[PDB]
Amino acid sequence: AVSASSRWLEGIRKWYYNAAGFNKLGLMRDDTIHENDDVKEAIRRLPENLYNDRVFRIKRALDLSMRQQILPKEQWTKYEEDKSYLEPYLKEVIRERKEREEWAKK
Amino acid sequence: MTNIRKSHPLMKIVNNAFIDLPAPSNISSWWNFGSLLGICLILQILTGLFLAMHYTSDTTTAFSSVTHICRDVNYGWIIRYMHANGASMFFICLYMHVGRGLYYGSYTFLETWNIGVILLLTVMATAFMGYVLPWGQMSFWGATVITNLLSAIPYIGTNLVEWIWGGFSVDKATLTRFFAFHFILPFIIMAIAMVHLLFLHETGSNNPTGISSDVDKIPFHPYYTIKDILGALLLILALMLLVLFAPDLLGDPDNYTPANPLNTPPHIKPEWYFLFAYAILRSIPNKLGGVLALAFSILILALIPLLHTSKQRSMMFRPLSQCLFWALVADLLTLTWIGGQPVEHPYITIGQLASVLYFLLILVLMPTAGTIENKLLKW
Amino acid sequence: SHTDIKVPDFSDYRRPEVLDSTKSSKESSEARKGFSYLVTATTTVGVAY
Amino acid sequence: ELVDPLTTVREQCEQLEKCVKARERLELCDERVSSRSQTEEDCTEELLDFLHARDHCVAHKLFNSLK
Amino acid sequence: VAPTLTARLYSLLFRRTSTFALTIVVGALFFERAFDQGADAIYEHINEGKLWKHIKHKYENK
Amino acid sequence: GRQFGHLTRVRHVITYSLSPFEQRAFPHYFSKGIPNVLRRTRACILRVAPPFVAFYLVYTWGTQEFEKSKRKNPAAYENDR
Amino acid sequence: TFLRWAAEPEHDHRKRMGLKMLLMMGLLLPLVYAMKRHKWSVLKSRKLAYRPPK
Ligand code: HEM
Ligand code: HEM
Ligand code: FES
Repeated sequence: AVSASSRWLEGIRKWYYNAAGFNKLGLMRDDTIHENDDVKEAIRRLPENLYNDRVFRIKRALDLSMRQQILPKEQWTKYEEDKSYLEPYLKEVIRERKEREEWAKK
Repeated sequence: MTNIRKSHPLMKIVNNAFIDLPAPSNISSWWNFGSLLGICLILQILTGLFLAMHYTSDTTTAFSSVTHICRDVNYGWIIRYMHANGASMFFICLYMHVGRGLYYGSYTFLETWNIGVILLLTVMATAFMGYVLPWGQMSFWGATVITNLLSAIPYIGTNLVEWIWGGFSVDKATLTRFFAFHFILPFIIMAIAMVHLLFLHETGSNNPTGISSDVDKIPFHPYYTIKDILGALLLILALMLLVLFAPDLLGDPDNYTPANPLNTPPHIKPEWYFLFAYAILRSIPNKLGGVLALAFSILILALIPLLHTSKQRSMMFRPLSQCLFWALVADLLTLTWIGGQPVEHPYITIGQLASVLYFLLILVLMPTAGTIENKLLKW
Repeated sequence: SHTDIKVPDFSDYRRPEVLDSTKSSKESSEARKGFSYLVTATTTVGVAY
Repeated sequence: ELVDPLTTVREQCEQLEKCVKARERLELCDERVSSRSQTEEDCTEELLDFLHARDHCVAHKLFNSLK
Repeated sequence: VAPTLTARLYSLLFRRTSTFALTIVVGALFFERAFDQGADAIYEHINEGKLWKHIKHKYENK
Repeated sequence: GRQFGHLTRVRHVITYSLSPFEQRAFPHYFSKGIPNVLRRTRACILRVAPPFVAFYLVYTWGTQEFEKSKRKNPAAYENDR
Repeated sequence: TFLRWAAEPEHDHRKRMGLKMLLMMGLLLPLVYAMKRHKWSVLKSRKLAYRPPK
């Protein structure tokens, strides 16, 4: 039972989202993810348009960290805009194996 | 591969485990230790050798000999301290190499981690015996209990202790044995290192961001070699200053008196890193149950990789984890000073206070952290 | 297309000797490099001692 | 003879307040002891207190005063 | 206009790596003979009459 | 596998760099660097210090707590009895 | 002093190199650090351009 507090939830979200530097390096949430098996084949199913763009920002990112410069704040990522592009692919790989995992139980 | 001089002995093609081993771009001076660790060790072997050259292990001899070393032996004063003080440096070199692993979650590599685990356990006893070798007052009494400690086994311990003794007491053969052990033992480690390393070549090193580095690599030789060279050179003074101007600082053991089984020291402590365990050791009144903890203390390191709780490896992006991380740091250092205290009532409480905290930090807090944070970013 | 590319300026990190656009870079190039090596060699004398 | 620099430097610091200040405590102890010394009481604990800062002053001075 | 010794030096020495290597030992030799000779004075300048070098003259060969 | 060849696949990136001689070892290392030192030092010092406080507190806290507890035998029980 | 020296006959000598090393010491550190930077110079001077024809 949360309505106004729901609205109150997002601040710390936005706050916590702003408490992690990768926002300030121009990253997103998805590329942050630690690898996994589902992660792997998920990568396969991406179109390049994202994929390449996924690449460059990363490559862009790393370089900056070499030189200890943080992106000029104007250009920091924005809590309003987060791209979930990973997960709609992710649920597939998660799903299907759960079957095999289960359908092979019995 | 036409006329490459690195083919002719194939051995040089094994060499390209280095010079073309690629590495990510961004690497902190945090990473310079793995290098140093091996280097801190090389020196050990040598100095730890030349000692023996004038050293004699005998109940009557060893002390007077070691006395004689800094006396009549050319530079017997530099060398002994090069050995001992150089030992100390190897520690703090080592822990950071650990600390890096955690704080970025480099432990994610399971086996390589485990090798480090065993690798760690090894090193301690070395120094331990190495510390008994002086046959000083403390060295006698220090091992005396620490060995007597193990008697808490309900059944098989009774024989087994005197067995490792080879006697009813600390007497001669119990010395001599250690010498061999303490002597051979590093070579074993050096071998193990080549295993520990080996897996790493499989998957390569990680980067501070906790992100796949695949897209960007570096030829190892022109660069990280250099930062190591300097990094190596960093070590020099660190020992040089201490070892030369003010020897006795971390030479905290005060006992140059012949070991006296009749006399007992009013204060009994191992040296520092030996204390923080021994601090926990002091805590529990139960003899057996206490030892059980001390064992369990370290080994949970290997457990930690079961605790990967989040979708991002490194802690640089998790404040709370980082908050937690630094929190634990102190809890140890306290115990250090605590174990550096006589067992008066606040300390008594204090250890009891700080003890359960320690695991609690690990065993409860840290896993739940990302769980929230995973949920927080809506991951 | 491809040719739309261009070189942005690195003059910053440079030092002034060849910084000019109209100069033969070779003028200092002799004296220019030797500074870099003179360091390198002198570093070694110490190591040797 | 020579009287030493010490005894002199002894006096210069004991001249300081906290010296005589706690020196009272010695007597505050002592006198009470003198009647009550049957009981465990001893002024040694305070003597050290008395002497502690006392020679902390005496520290710098006489080492110069000596040869 | 004359070349700064730098422009001389590489052309003279640093060009051929052997020479570049050769000089290294050369100065290093003269270096230490002068170098250590200086610090000890500075050293013994700092400690005066604390050392037999100064002290022992009081009683040395009577 | 073969380390430099096959790792990733990447297209339409461009890179530019100079001879190390072409440039300086300290392009305003002092002036321009000092701010960069400062700015990031606070991001940590937020999350770094707070525990270090706690020990030193407790360190002295217990220290005093230790002292008087020990130091003075005729403290609570004075030497009348 | 007498005993204090007795336990440390090496002492008054051991500072010689102690001095001697420090004089030597400041020389090397920057040189490397420079050459370090000198090599690294090309690294931290990189410039990326992402120009997918895309
Ligand atoms: C990881 C490398 C080493 C460790 C942890 C180690 C441990 C120690 C320690 C802690 C001491 C006490 C130093 C002192 O009391 O001044 C010591 C002394 C000694 N160690 Fe080792 N040592 C190492 C290398 C070696 C090696 C390779 C040898 C044999 C070749 C060796 C043989 C000795 C000897 C002969 C002493 C006698 C000096 C003494 O005990 O005081 N050490 N060792
Ligand atoms: C004498 C003890 C040790 C030596 C000589 C040693 C040596 C090394 C060296 C040279 C490296 C490569 C440098 C690097 O990967 O950063 C390395 C990597 C590593 N070591 Fe060990 N290490 C020691 C202890 C340990 C311990 C106790 C652990 C863990 C329990 C450990 C775990 C690792 C890990 C995880 C890496 C790879 C870290 C990464 O790539 O991010 N090491 N070690
Ligand atoms: S058994 Fe001797 S002190 Fe605990």
